[PDB]
Amino acid sequence: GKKRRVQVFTGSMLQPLYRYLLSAKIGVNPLDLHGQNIAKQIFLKCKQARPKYLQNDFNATLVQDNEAPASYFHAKFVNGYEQKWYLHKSTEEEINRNLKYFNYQIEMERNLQGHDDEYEDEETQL
Amino acid sequence: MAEIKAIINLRLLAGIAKPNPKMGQSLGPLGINMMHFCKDFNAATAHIRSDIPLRVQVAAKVDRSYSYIIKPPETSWLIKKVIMKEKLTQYAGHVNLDYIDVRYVYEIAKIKKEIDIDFKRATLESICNCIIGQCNSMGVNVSIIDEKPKPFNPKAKV
Amino acid sequence: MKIKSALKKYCQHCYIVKRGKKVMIKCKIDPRHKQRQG
Amino acid sequence: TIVGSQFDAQTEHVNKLALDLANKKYRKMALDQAVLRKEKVVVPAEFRTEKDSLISLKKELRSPVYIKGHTGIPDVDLIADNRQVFSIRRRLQFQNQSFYFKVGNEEFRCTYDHIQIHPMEKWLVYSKYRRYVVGKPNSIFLPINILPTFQNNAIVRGSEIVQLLDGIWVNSYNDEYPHSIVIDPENLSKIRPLRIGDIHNFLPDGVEIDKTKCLSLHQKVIKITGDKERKLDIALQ
Amino acid sequence: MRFKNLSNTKQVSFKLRNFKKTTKYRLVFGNSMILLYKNARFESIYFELFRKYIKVISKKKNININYRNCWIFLRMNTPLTKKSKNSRMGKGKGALYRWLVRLPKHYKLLEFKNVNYYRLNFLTKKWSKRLSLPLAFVSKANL
Amino acid sequence: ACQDAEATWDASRQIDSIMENNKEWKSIGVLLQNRLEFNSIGLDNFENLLLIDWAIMPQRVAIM
Amino acid sequence: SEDVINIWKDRTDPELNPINTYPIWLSHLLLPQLRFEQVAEVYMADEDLLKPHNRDMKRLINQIRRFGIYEQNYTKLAKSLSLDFVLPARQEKDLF
Amino acid sequence: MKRNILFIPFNISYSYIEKNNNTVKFLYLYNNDYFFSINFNEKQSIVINEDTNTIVVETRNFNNKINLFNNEFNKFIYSWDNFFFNKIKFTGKGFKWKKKETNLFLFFNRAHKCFFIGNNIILKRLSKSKVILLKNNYNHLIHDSILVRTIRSNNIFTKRGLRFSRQIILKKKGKT
Amino acid sequence: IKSTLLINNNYYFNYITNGLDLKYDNTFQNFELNTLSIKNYKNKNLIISNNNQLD
RNA sequence: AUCAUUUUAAAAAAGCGUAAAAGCUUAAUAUUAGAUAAAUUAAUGUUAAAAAUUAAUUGAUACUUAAAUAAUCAUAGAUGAA
Ligand SMILES: [Mg+2]
Ligand SMILES: [Zn+2]
Repeated sequence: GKKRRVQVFTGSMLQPLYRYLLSAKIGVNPLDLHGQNIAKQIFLKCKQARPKYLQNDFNATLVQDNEAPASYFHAKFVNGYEQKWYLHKSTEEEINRNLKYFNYQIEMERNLQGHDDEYEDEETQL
Repeated sequence: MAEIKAIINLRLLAGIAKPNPKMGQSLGPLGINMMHFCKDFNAATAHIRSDIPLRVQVAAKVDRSYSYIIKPPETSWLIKKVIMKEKLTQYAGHVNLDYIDVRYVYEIAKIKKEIDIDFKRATLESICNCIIGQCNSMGVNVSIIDEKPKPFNPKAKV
Repeated sequence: MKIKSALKKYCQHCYIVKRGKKVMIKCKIDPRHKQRQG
Repeated sequence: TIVGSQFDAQTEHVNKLALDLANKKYRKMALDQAVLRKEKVVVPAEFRTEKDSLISLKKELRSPVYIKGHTGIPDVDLIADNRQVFSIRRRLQFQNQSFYFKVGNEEFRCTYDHIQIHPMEKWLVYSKYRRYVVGKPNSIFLPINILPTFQNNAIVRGSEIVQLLDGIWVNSYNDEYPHSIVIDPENLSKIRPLRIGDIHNFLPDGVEIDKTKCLSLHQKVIKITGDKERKLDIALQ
Repeated sequence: MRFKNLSNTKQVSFKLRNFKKTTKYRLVFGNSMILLYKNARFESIYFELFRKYIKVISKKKNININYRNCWIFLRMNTPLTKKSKNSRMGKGKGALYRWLVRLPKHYKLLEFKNVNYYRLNFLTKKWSKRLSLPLAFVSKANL
Repeated sequence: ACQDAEATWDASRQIDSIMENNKEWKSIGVLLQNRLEFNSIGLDNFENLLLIDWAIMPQRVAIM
Repeated sequence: SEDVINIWKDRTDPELNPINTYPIWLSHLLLPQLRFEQVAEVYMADEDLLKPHNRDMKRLINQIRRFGIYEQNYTKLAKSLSLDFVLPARQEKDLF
Repeated sequence: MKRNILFIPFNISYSYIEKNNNTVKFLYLYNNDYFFSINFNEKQSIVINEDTNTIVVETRNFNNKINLFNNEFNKFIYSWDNFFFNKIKFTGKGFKWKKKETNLFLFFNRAHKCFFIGNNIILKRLSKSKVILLKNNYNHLIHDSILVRTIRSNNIFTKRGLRFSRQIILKKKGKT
Repeated sequence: IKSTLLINNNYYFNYITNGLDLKYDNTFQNFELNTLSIKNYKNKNLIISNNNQLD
């Protein structure tokens, strides 16, 4: 047909979720039924996803811990932050806004240090 | 880096891989050394006759790295050898004139299975049925023949 | 902009917006696709 | 396919059920194209009046109905719901199936003849039918449906059957009449095609041909071509 | 007019100041058809614009059909005379510049035999938008 | 005379019941699968007339 | 080099043999691999002679997953194709 | 149904209260400094997780304004003991600035003065081609950040001029 | 019939994107070695086996 | 020409894209969570079964055929709403 000539760039507004992570540790009870599968999917998005938008030292794992109270998603960020989120009651959507509540701040911490943690504009167009 | 920038299909002679300028149009802008490349190709294909044209793929990467992979020759070329013709029908289905017998199909399928990575899961009926549909598109049929053919070296673009 | 009584969508990206009695089309790719109804 | 090949090889023997089943349906249909199913259908409805005009009904989503009668019989015109009418189409058997209409204690047989729809608006205008009575002639449409035969030698290879007529118009004089016609064209050839009189000779006693509608018994339905290679060799040479 | 001697004789016909007729449509030859839905003066260019697009449908390369697809029955009926510019009234009737077809309400313009249902609906909508007339498409399926 | 019945006829319909109410079937079945190694199948319908208790194929083998 | 299939310089040419020498599944190739379409006509007549082997069912199903996608992609074409252009036809193409 | 989600930060601690009559339902947020309450109709049902500090809402009333109710509620709480942030850049030859105590001096090929003066913001320079703004309200920020943008913005032909650090940029060929 | 008779169940699942990372090392994933009891009966990623280690 | 295979599924492709290549998206599809599938009519009195029920409607959702109703826009002249 016709050739586009206006190039709309959307690389700088790209904000993936697992990008400021250094590690991860899935925890599973075989007695959960809602807290197992939620952690199944996260472990894929940590490895099935793309490595550009992750750190270089990102290592995700999975362990079956019968001793735990509930299946968990432990995580560790760059600048020191560390948390755990049990999964017998939650959703995959309630988790992501927590990750934004960290990832939105680490920018406010690292930009002040001078670090450009942003992407080129030419990475993804519309 | 390890991310895949591009994939290219090629066609090469086994032991006469050489920096032909008619392959630098594809591998030139990617910064790949044709000389250092063709070395690792000819090294592997020393157990293969040099007259034969193969094909290869190249997952060219973002850092202009490469990882070459080898596949069997073109399935059509192999049949033109047995059939002793160079050019096949314009039409297909309507114009059916060529003939092979099964006893070579059972032998050229092993070629694909022994080498090609895609068919490692596959059986031989599966592979043999793949080419018959490729034969329907070409003017070819599968009919019993007692005789053998005599040698022929049909062309390839290289 | 160009006033088309009969509006029309050229590319899939074109979409409609209504500001009161006002109607128009806009595109995120080709800013020449946009229109108004008058 | 849906299971890996490595497991299918272990269960390649299982697929006899696949092919042994398709024997059953396609043979059953192929021999049941001819016969009306023995199942009574009924349509509750209401009489006509001069009050119920079209557009009055058509907001109520009812429909008019019309019946044409036969020798000595009067016509009948009725009212009914649209969704009854489309459901009557939605059977296989719509071209010929006998449908009743219960107004009260009365029942009126019929057949489908056709329907008219308002094309620009695309709602149902009327549903027209044809009366059926047992002891008197009655117009019906017997479609022709040709079976495949791998028993003839010319039909198998490079020849083409040609069905010039889709059906036949007849007159039936009895309760149960055949849905359609089924043919086994083995004995046919290029030399003789089938002709309507070859059908007229083979029908029940209650059926006759409506000569008012057809042209001549010497008319022909199924025609067979010659070979293709015998043309193709001559075409090139 | 008079059909006896078309080319030889000079022809005149009364304009018909209010002429309306409806003719009950029904298919005879084939399966699907197009039919008009309004009294109208059907020109010739209303046909010749979308004449090729029917051939691309009904006829195709390297395919032979014994039976017939299209049945047309259109013929001209109205001369449509007119006066010059600076001419007073009276002193006779005007002269010719065109010919047309006066069609009734329910007129089978076309009758088709096993032609693609999906394209004729795409055609007749575009047909009717150029012409701005109401036209319909009918098939034995929907009926 | 048997045409209509054979159309809908299937022997595999019995499976979901026998899988429940036959311990003789499973306990030896456990041995076939877990411990030792063959191309076991399980309930395999013999031309839509029987269902063999345990079988191996293509060898046309039966363990009833 | 008087070689018919030999890619490997080391190997020799596998020589022909009687057809009985080979596995059975070559025999299922010489027969005309039907569509699922003609195969029903076979079942309409119950021709005991022509009937599919077991492996035929998988290939027939892969005609059928692939024919459904042929219609869905046609119906879009028939409805959205400019009248200037042409459709592919669904009938035979008698040449000459 | 769309089941909207209410985030709560970690610094905040909350409670949920009802009558014995059960005809009234309301909720109470409480921090070291502030405190804030808001009710829920009889037609809004609610779910809570301490695991995530998130609350879920259904609405039998089918009011579409709730999607705005969220963003106010969410940002009004994160507006306590946290900033919002933004970053600005430029690329060009005869361009510069100078910074003196939340009073930014802009020189982008214009005859007139171009002072920017911030009432109750924070502005801290990280490089010649980069500056961050910080403030607790997001809506004043953009009005504060965009005034800088309107002096020069991205040319659609070259990415020369100012821009935000996260934005949709347009480009068009020119002088091949 | 296999799913009921299994004892030492070992639920597995993929984290594959595409085989390009494996094809371009001339590798691939085998299933002839340990032709397992089950592959993708309901969950089209799950695999079940007896072997506590499965490479 | 429209075959065939591997796949849980994936068109000798319904389209954009290339000097030709490459690259992008739909159809078809999976994992996880949320989540629609609700109301009925007519038949052989009671004996088959480690087992199997026909013809048919209305309605919620998506695809699809499409039409109708209602409002809004569809530029206006020359002494001044007109
Ligand atoms: Mg393909
Ligand atoms: Zn647009």
